[PDB]
Formats: sequence, C-alpha cells, structure tokens
Amino acid sequence: VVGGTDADEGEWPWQVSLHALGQGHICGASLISPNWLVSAAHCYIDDRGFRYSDPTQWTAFLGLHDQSQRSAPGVQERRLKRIISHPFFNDFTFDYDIALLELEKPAEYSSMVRPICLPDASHVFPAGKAIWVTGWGHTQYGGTGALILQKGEIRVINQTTCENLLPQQITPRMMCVGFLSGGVDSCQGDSGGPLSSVEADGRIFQAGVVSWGDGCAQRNKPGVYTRLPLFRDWIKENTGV
Ligand SMILES: N=C(N)c1ccc(Oc2cc(C(=O)N[C@H]3CC[C@H](N)CC3)cc(Oc3ccc(C(=N)N)cc3)n2)cc1
Repeated sequence: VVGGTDADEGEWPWQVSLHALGQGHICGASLISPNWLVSAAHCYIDDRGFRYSDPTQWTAFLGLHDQSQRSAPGVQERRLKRIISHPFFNDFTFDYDIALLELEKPAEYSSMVRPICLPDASHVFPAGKAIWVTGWGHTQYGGTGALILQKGEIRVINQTTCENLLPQQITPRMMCVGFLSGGVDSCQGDSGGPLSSVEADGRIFQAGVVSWGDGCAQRNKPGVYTRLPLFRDWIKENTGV
C-alpha cells in the first residue's frame, strides 16, 4: 500500500497473509467463513521455477500484524487443501481475477480473526464511496514490502472514467478505486487482499479483490480491483458460504 498508515493491531481481522514455501509473503486474502478465503487467481499461476498453483506449497497466516512476528499470540497458521480459480480467469487480461482457498483446518474466530461480510449480488458500491485497502505489499512502486500491515483510504471511481484511463483493459468484472491524482494505491504484494467498505450500521463488507495496476499511486492510474457482488452466487455454489 502506497500513501497508507500502519493498521492498528487487529483492525482488519479478515486480512490474511499467504506465504509460498521458502518465499515469505506473496499475496493477501480475506477470511469469509471458518474454512474459506477469497484471493486473486493471478497469485496461483505456475512459473518455470515454482508451482504456485499447488495448494500444498502455501501457508495462510490469520490474525497477523507484523511479518517479522508470525508466531505472536493470536496468529493462526493454516495450510490449504484446495485452490479454486475462477474458470473464466484470463492470465493475459486478468479478467475474472478471483479464487477461493479452502483451509485444511478451520480458522478459530477470535478478536484477531473474524470473517468479512459478503455483499449480495444486487448491491452497488457507489462511485465516490470511501473504502479501505490493506496489505503487506510495497509501500512505493519498485519499493519494499511492509512488515506492519498497512491501510489506505481510496474511493470508487466511475466505470466510464476507469475504462477511459486504461483503454482496452477494463472489463465489467473490474473496478477502479483510488484517486485520479494518485497518492494512495495498492501495490505489489497487496494482490488478493480485500477492499473493506463500511456499510450502513458500521459492519464491513468486502467490495473487491486487489488485482492489478499500471505502476502504483501514479496520476490517472488508479488501482484495478475485481468486483465482489458479481461473484456472490459463484462463491455460494463452490463453498456453501
Ligand atoms: N497499483 C495497483 N493497485 C496494483 C495492484 C496489484 C499489483 O500486483 C500485480 C499486478 C500485476 C498486473 O497485472 N499488472 C498490470 C496489468 C496490465 C498489464 N498490461 C501491465 C501490468 C501483475 C503482478 O504480478 C504478479 C505477482 C505475483 C503473482 C503470483 N503470486 N503468481 C502473479 C503476478 N502483480 C500491482 C499494482
């Protein structure tokens, strides 16, 4: 996260860190039930030197605050049993950039580990609404990851504006969130994490999944996120949640 601040400890109890064996933190995810996380499909693609698509190569840390203190009280370590990438995910366009991760053993809810609420398929996160992005990704483009979880406030951008800022790249599954002036944005390593939106009674709903961007925090280049309402039924069908 660029232009963000240190989260308070336990402020985002749905935020999860995904470590690939021998590589440390790679992506974020969100806790949605005792057994399931939401993340980005692009995190789980094999490359010539590592099988990121193999669930056995991962470890999820729930209740984490500082990457250097992964054994702190309240942090829960879990392995993955399965990774369900959306069938329509396109690794070139990043359309349908969403995945479901099944924990090998259920998360134990606590003050530090709690699921985020999922929005109904008909819910619209309106243009202009303030929402939060969180993660341990880079704090500057080409920079370095954050040890302490970061948070940043960004706003939903009008879809027509989004499409015009990133020509031939924005599909209806995507949403731009940030500022045309730049300054605050997600970045490498924040992928897969949730956008958190404060709703009518203060409860937090997931608005989207960190997906991609052209650089980070640059003017006229807000981050691109996978929308969540569109996938409510897909999540229910594949997880029971
Ligand atoms: N500014 C933002 N809001 C932002 C958010 C998330 C980010 O993380 C990313 C993004 C992308 C990415 O797709 N970036 C652009 C897509 C459009 C292309 N024409 C140019 C590149 C690739 C990419 O590379 C990876 C990294 C890791 C994996 C993996 N774990 N398998 C895969 C791709 N990471 C970057 C920026």
